[PDB]
Amino acid sequence: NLDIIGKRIEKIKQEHETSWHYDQDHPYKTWAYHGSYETKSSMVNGVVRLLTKPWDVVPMVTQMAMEKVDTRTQEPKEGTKKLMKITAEWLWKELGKKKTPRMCTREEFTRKVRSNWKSAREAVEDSRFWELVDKERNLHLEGKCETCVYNMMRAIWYMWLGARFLEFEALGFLNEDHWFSRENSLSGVEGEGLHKLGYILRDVSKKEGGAMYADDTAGWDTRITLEDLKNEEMVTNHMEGEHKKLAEAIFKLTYQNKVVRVQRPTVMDIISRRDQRGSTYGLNTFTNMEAQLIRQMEGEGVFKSIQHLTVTEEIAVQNWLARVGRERLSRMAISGDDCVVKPLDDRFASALTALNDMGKVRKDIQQWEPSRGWNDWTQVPFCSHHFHELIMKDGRVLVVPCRNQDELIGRARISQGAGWSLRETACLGKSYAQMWSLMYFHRRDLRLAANAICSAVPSHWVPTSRTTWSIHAKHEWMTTEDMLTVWNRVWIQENPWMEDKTPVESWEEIPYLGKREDQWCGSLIGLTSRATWAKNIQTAINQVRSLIGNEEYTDYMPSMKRF
Ligand SMILES: COc1cccc(S(=O)(=O)NC(=O)c2cc(-c3ccc(C#CCO)s3)c(OC)cc2OC)c1
Ligand SMILES: [Zn+2]
Ligand SMILES: [Zn+2]
Repeated sequence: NLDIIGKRIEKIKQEHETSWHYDQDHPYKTWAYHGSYETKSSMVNGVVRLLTKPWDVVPMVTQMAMEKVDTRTQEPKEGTKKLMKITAEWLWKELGKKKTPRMCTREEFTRKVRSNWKSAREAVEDSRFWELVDKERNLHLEGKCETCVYNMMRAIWYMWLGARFLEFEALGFLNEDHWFSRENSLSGVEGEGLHKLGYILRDVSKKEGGAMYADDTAGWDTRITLEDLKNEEMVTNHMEGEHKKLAEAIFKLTYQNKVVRVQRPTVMDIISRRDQRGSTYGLNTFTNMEAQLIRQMEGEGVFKSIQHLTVTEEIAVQNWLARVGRERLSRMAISGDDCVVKPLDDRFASALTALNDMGKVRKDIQQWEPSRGWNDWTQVPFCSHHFHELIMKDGRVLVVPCRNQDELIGRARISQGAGWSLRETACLGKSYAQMWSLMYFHRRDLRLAANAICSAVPSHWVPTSRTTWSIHAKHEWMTTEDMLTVWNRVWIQENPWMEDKTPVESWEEIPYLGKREDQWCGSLIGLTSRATWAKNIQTAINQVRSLIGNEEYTDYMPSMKRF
C-alpha cells in the first residue's frame, strides 16, 4: 500500500502544505482517502447548422448541443481465477507468435503530438521536459514512482505528458504494431476501419452457430479487477531487458496502485485503489477476448463450476484452447468493451456464472436473465453502428455502416473548443461533409447536405480538426483530393471483399438505401420541410458563401441526379 504510493502522496502534500488537511467527512468508501487541498465548450458549428435547416426543429438533433466510479467489484472465485490465468497465458502466446514486443520512442511520441508549458507541442520541443521524463524513468527502473498521478476530469482520467510517454514507451507497441489487428488476434478489429467492420460481421455470420450476441457491459472500466490487471501484466513475460522492467513498472506502480486527484465541492482529494481502468484500448480488448472465450467455454460445458476447477477440468480447458481456441476467437469481433460473438450454439445465452463472477455484468438486463441474440448480422449493434448490404447497379455488393441520422447531423453541428475563426469552422464542416460522402453516402439527406457543405466552403480549403476520436476512424476524408477518387480507393481498390476492381465513374453509380430503409434510419425524405430544403439548396449554399466572402467555390450539387 503506502510503500508504492507514498512517494507520490508526499510530493503533493509538500506542494500544498499551506492548504493540506484530512477531511473527516469525505464521500469515499472504495477509494483510500489520504488528504485534501484548496483549489480553483459544446459550441454550435454555424456553417453545418445553416446548411441543415430542417433539423432546427428536430429535438433529437437540437438537444445534442445543449462519482459513479466509487464502486467495489468482488474478488472472483478460485475457479474463475484459474480460468482467467489459463486463458490469459494462452492468449498472450497466440498474440506474440508473429509479433515482437518493443519500446516506443520519443520520436514516435513526438510524431504523435505533432498531429494527434501550455501545450504538448510546447513541452515536447523543450529539453527540460525530457529531463523530468528521465528522472521519472530512472525511478521506475528501481521500482519507484513520483509523478505518475491521474487527474480525474463517464470520467476521463488525465495524466501528465511524461507519465503518458512512459506508459506509451512501455506499452505503445500493442497499438503501434497492431497486436489486436484481426490478422494477429482473430477476434480483434484494430486498424480495420468502420468500412471493414460490416464485412467482418458478415464473415462471422457465415459460421455455423447460434444467434449473434452483442451484450454491453455496464461500465466496463470500473469492472476491471486486480485479477484482470495481473492477467494483462503477463505480457511482460514476453519482453526482455530494459523494456521488461519499464513495462513491469507501468503495471505495478501506475495500474495496480494508482494515485488519483479529483475536485470536490473547492478541495482536491488525493485518493488511491488497486483496481479499475483509467477511462488502454489494447488491454480492454485483451481482457474482453479472454472473458468472451471463458463464456464460450461455459456454454460448451468445458467446466461445471466457478467455485473450483477439478483436476481433470483444468486439463479439459487447456485441451479446448489448443484444439479449438483459435476457431473460437474467429467467432468474435471485439473492440475494447464492444463485442459480437457467434458461439457454437445458443447454450451461450444462459452461460452467465463466469461472466458475472469476473465482474463483467451485462447492461440493461437482469443478472441471471438469458441473453437475447440477433438472428441477422445486419441487425447486430457494433461500435454504435449497424450495417446494411447494398447492391450496386453493376451487381457488386457493398457492406455499409449506418446509425440513426439524427445522431450524425447532431454531431456535425457541434464544434468542440473555443476561439474558432469562420474559416476553421467552415473547414471542420467540410471534414464532416467528406466523412459523410465516404461512409454515409447511402443516406439521401447526408449525400445532399455533404454536397451543399462542399459547395459552400472554398474548394481548396483544407478539412480541419477531427470529426471523431474513434480508433475505427482512418480519416480518409481529411484531404483536398476529389472524394470520388477517395471513394474508389476505399470501397473498390483497397477493399479485399471487392473482387471486381472496375472503378466507379460518377457518384450517380453509387447507391442509396431503399427509400423506406432510409426513413427507418432517420431520413427526413418525404417531409415538406425536407423537400423545400432540397429544392432551394442553392439559396442556403449562397447564404454561407456570402458570409465566408469572395472566395473560389465549386458547385458539387450537379454530381447528384436531381441537380
Ligand atoms: C465513443 O463515444 C463518443 C461519444 C460522443 C461522441 C463521439 S464522436 O462523435 O467523437 N465519434 C462517434 O460518435 C463515433 C464515430 C465513429 C466513426 C465515424 C467514421 C469512421 C470511419 C472510418 C473509415 O476510416 S469511425 C465510430 O466508428 C465505430 C464510432 C463512434 O462512436 C462510438 C464518440
Ligand atoms: Zn511514475
Ligand atoms: Zn441504417
